[PDB]
Amino acid sequence: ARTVVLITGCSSGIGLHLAVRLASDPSQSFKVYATLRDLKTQGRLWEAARALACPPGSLETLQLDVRDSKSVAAARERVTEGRVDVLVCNAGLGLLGPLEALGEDAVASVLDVNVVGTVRMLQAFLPDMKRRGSGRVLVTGSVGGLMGLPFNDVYCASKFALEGLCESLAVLLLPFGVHLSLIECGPVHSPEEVLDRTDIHTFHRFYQYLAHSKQVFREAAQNPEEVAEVFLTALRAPKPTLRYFTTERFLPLLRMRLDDPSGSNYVTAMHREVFG
Amino acid sequence: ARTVVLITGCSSGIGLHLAVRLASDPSQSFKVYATLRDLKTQGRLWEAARALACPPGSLETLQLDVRDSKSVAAARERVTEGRVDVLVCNAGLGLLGPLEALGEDAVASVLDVNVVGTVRMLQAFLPDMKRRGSGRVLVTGSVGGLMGLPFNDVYCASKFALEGLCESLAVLLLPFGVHLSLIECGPVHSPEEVLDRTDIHTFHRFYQYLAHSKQVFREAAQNPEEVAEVFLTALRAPKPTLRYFTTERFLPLLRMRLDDPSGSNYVTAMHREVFG
Ligand SMILES: C[C@]12CC[C@H]3[C@@H](CC=C4C[C@@H](O)CC[C@@]43C)[C@@H]1CC[C@@H]2O
Ligand SMILES: C[C@]12CC[C@H]3[C@@H](CC=C4C[C@@H](O)CC[C@@]43C)[C@@H]1CC[C@@H]2O
Repeated sequence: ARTVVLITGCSSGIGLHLAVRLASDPSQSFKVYATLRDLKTQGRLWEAARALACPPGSLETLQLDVRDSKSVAAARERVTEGRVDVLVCNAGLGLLGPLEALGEDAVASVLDVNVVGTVRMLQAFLPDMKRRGSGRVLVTGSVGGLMGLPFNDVYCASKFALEGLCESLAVLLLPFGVHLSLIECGPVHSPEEVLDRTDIHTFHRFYQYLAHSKQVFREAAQNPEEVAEVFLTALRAPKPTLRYFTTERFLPLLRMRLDDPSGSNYVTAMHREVFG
Repeated sequence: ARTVVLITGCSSGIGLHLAVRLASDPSQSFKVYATLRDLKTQGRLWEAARALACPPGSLETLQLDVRDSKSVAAARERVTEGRVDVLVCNAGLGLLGPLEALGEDAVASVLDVNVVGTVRMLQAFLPDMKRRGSGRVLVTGSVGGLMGLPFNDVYCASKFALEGLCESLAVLLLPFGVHLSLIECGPVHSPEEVLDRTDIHTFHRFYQYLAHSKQVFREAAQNPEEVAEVFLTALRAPKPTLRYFTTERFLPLLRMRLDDPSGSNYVTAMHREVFG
């Protein structure tokens, strides 16, 4: 009767703010399964549920570790209503660093959670929406998935993954009535050891990089309430595009990339942009 | 004295054709470590070495499984010359199929080999080139890494990975004197069970898809000798761009993607292109 939305990565951030945005929706039109990797981190989801008075039962938490498709099954399974109208693949790890300084493990995890996690979700939830010929899938994307960001190699590698993965799928899903969208956000409100794992020139660059992106964060970070609302623009659109941008800020920079397919104007721009 | 080139995925295909292209180079200017996942599949590399008369010692095979960074170390280690001038990350798995029909394992492997493999390589080989301020890294890319291809979701997911990964890196490597390039190729010279793992409409689409791409392959596949030669255009360029295209064929289609950042013109085009 109500629209059933299942969302991953709800402990904090986009997923949190979105989950309680949907649950407290005044029309009371949404049933929200907020998922989290561990139930113990559900403190902020509930505090924030209370504060926006979500009615009882507009909001349920499940454990869902996307690294593990037996968790994925056990949570599809807890879906009382036996369907999911709206699936929001939000779970995401970042990773910041000189590439030599990253552990092989962390690199593996970021791709497992971000890319393979999302693959597991879809495999679990797609087939049901496909039969039924209705379903909305929304995927938190990033500007890092649209253009390469120094020191965010693997992060970007995993964000691009999702562009390609979603692009491919969408060309197949066109006339199924099943709708997929990426929601592209820009930013959103120990040194010694990195020094161990690399040279001094890189490290100095890393420092330069962080001081730069401190600035952009302060001057350009959005409210997740502003971000969150872009997913309901998408989930209510009668004919949704494959892609939504939370901001136009990075559109001039993306275009430069898009008009120089050799990649190297964009390489120049982004270099001066971050190392002055 | 000679230029030392190390190349992964040499059993067949691009890596093979390239390895013996470099080794038989008439000027005799290259020393080629051809790597393969298993030494037992080295038959075609050698047959083809003989046929292009590579001199003795212009060509050496090592075992290099990129899923495993102890193999990676043990093969850096077999580099007699103690340096690598030119590193070519060529290893690649494809995966074709309805996404529900792929095993979670295969999905994991494709990303491990294609994306994480390449991450391992760089971590092993980058730092040395960075100190030295010289080094050429070349990465076999694909058109699947530039635009989403139905039924190649994970393939694409892994090819986009590499765009982002290489893009990020290149913005950092600009003034190190270390050069990274992607080499973008287009194509290059059991039903029952897929039917088990999915619906009938998808399967019919898969059939439509394969019949289409049969055609494009026949009408558009390049010689790997034509492809192979594009890597030496890159490895000899005094100032290399981040990206080389083996063909212009798919450039009109990429532009449409690039001028419609909502993704959805491209979604329309590629749909009519493959399902008529
Ligand atoms: C790289 C920049 C700083 C870091 C920024 C980036 C824009 C987008 C993101 C993604 C977000 O996850 C955190 C900030 C981060 C990583 C910026 C674009 C221009 C600026 O130089
Ligand atoms: C999707 C298409 C058929 C399959 C083609 C693709 C172009 C590039 C590739 C990558 C290559 O690995 C195999 C063929 C494959 C996968 C084509 C672009 C137009 C055509 O419809």
